[PDB]
Amino acid sequence: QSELDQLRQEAEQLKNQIRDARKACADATLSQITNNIDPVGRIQMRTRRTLRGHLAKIYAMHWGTDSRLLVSASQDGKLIIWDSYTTNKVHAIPLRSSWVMTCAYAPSGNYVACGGLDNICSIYNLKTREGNVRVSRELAGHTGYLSCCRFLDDNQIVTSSGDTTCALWDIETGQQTTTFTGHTGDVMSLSLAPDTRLFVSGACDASAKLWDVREGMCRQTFTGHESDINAICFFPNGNAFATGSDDATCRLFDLRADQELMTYSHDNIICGITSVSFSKSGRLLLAGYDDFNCNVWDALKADRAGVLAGHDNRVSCLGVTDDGMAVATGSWDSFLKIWN
Amino acid sequence: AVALAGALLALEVLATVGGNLLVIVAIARTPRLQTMTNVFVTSLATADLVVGLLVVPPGATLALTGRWPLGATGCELWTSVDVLCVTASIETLCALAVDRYLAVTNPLRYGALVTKRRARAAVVLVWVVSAAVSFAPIMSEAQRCHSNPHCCAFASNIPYALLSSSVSFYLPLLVMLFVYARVFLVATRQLRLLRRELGRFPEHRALRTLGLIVGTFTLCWLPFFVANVMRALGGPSLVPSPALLALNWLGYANSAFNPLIYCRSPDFRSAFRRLL
Amino acid sequence: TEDQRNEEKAQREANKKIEKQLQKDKQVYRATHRLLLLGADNSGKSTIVKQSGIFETKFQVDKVNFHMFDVGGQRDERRKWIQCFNDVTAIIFVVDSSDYNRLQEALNLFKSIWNNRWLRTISVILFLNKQDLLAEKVLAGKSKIEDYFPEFARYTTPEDATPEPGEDPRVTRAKYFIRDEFLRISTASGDGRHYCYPHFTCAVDTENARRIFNDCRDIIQRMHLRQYELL
Amino acid sequence: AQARKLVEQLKMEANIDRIKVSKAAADLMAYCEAHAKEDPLLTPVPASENPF
Amino acid sequence: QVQLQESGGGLVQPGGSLRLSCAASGFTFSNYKMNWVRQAPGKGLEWVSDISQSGASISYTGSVKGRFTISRDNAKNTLYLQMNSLKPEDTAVYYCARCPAPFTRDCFDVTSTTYAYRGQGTQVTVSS
Ligand SMILES: CC(C)NC[C@H](O)c1ccc(O)c(O)c1
Repeated sequence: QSELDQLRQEAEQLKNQIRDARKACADATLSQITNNIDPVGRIQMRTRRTLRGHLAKIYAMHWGTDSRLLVSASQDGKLIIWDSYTTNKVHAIPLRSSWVMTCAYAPSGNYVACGGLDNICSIYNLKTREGNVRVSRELAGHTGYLSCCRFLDDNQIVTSSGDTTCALWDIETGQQTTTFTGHTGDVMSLSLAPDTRLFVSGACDASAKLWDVREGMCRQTFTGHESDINAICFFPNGNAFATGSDDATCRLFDLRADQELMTYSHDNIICGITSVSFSKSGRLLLAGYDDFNCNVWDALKADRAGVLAGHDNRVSCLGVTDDGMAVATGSWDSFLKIWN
Repeated sequence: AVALAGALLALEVLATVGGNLLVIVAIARTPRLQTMTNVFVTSLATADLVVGLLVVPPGATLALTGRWPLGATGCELWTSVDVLCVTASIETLCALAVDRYLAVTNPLRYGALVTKRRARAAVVLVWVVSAAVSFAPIMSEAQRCHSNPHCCAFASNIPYALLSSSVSFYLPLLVMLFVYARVFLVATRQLRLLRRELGRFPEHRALRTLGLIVGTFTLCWLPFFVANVMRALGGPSLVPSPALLALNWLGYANSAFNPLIYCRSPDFRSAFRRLL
Repeated sequence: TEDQRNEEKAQREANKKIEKQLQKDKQVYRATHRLLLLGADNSGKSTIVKQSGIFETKFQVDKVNFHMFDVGGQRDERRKWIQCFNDVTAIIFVVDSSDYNRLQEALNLFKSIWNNRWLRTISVILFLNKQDLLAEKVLAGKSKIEDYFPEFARYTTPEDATPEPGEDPRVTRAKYFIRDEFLRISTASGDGRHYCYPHFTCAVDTENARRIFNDCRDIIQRMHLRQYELL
Repeated sequence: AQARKLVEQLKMEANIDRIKVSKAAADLMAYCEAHAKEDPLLTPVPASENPF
Repeated sequence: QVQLQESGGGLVQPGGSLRLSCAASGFTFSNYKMNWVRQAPGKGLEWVSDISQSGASISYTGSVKGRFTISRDNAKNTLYLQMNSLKPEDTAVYYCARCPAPFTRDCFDVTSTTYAYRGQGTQVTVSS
């Protein structure tokens, strides 16, 4: 009763102190400091490749570390690995559950993970002695739809599921090494830092959290959006990240400054972002939208520079290669474009 | 009048080739439009394009000036390609009608009934039978133009004329009328049910569309084929050759008008806007 | 370069065999219809199912394979995992017409499903699963519907209603009042692309599959008619 | 205990050192300008080296 | 950060009136459709009334129809619910939940047990 009210008052006072400390160090806006740099111009990307082998809407894809092979999951119960150079398809893995919401390609290229509404993260071995692709593990520790999964090693995948928790897994044993909790609502996406010692996670409560993999504790919390956060990604240097929400705006948060640097938004766009990604140099932030086409923002002046098109349905998944050569865009029309 | 006729010739040929090429490019270079009915649409566009490219100019030149500008071999080839590309267009129109009839009156099983392979096989069979009926004289005003006086008439025997007319026009027309009557009944039933359901708490489009399709296809081809049948039963007294040529020009006008009817849907309009 | 050429040759052979497999998978997949089946805890939707995160079920009627499924593994918040069902043939919404206290929540859920950007095309098959309990409750008369719906006091049974011969006209009035509430929520915004197909269902009805078959057939037939600019 | 957990988490989050947003901005400019010479999407590359 | 602060009253007599206010901050009020929900003691969360972005589409639940009035003031970024002729069943905790996505005619998953865009609530108690 009274103790709860006193605790709430103390928490509110501490939050006010945090806000005051945050605003004290807000010297000048990056829009102001960037007055001395020149605009990037007008990027004109064209559809270099069109991959068409999926029956239903493409909901996720992931590029390989070789910048040539990619994996794409579709809601028809299919997980196709494509060679982006020759348009050929190396593997076509039929999933147990049709409703798959994410997929991941191992950094070594040996295993491929997927997982959707079945609450389980399935892992498939590509380079088997028999030459076939078979299920090597089935991680079944989540109670809620599995929204994201990313490989940290060949045995240490990390998973985000729509039950306000993320789990650090150990594929060999098949059990959760560490469990991260603290999100108010369903968690939508996660992104790993280049050093992979810590990652960020965006959830459906207009908040993002920085998780230390080793410690397994909530390190930092960023709250700058107004609606559900649908996508998250790292800046290439790993000291900043970008979030894309359903209220038709993208934001850039810095782990050190604890502030939102850019609010990439326009008055003419009232469609939520579904996927974000950065370029190799960190100058171009690509972002899919509900308005059926992607946008390209300059990551320092917030001015839109270049617009992708040619997708019959909404853009769901977006990925830039490890060498920054091409960008692959999937959409709910079951076609995957490759631009460069 | 000849001066106006030449301008009409040029405009009709340009419209035919442009429309059919636009339709073919839109289907080929758009994965969205690659529907099972759109292979039939592509076959129709190809047939109409070949009509407007190879048949309409020589035919209208012969109609305007009563002298064939080519040889006997040229006349034979022109007649063969004319019969081929006129039979193919009407047969693929019948195929389109059957396709939409199946899609409407058997919707649950239509996904597994009409496949891409089956549709392409049907298109190939249509072209095969059209070629078979067109190239019959190749293997083979009474017997006058056959002596090559530099005239390319339609002096064909009564059996071949009747059979070619029946295969090219009469059977496709009967099938189209049947399937379109059934589809119209289904559409009006659904429209009346929708009117009843949507009006519990505070127009005829199927009629307009089906009437437009059947009316253009009939008003543009029925005159020529009934005239040809009457000439075959009788002779030059009943129907003059200039009248036959005018009705053939009307049929070529139908081939020109086809791609603006089966391609008016909003997806086609959006593709055309992006293309144009 | 011989090794490289052999590499592309093997890759193309693998692509060809995988393409054959994918053609087979397409011919299998396009011949089945997916249905998102949802309701409430007291709805009784599990009773309609006459066979982890999804309780799947296949049934077949007239050589047509319907692919129905319940979603019970997730939490109550459903604004993110429901978009995944924007391509189903129909949405089977089950609700009990006996507990008036939990009928406004069902109305709100139906309205939210109806006016959704990604579900704006999907039509809804509505099931009222507790007709016998509703009839018994109305016959008892201890609970009054007007306590939860003040507009029921001036409601008249529609002329188009077709009550089963031998039932209470009060029960008929209650049934068609609930059905008309759902129908007005439906037609308030549905601009001819998606439709609602209410039905009255008990817990012992053995004809709950032909109803879904007929409703799906009508849905896809209207879809084709609208596609051919022929509605 | 839930209020105690929330307040202690907020306290741990309220002890890190915050650098100037201008300093973070300068670091971002440094990284983008340093790595801008190896971005095929930013600066187009000739079709000879283009794999697509 | 999105926050919704509710200010109502305490104990009222049956048949009385009470005006609940809801101060919303952290988001563009005019773009979101506001809702009023309530949780009765020993009962789950239920929906009472809702107001559109402008206020042209008002709706109430049946049990509250004819007694409560909902109205939004976008200039001051606030929401109001006036309650008249209160019944003993009307005692509850009133939550001023806002809507997940803007520019949408249907507001979805509002009465959830755990919802992010919802206020701490105010207790309305009616008795003798
Ligand atoms: C002027 C002539 C050569 N045109 C013939 C006409 O196009 C035709 C087409 C199809 C037939 O079956 C037919 O008897 C006649």
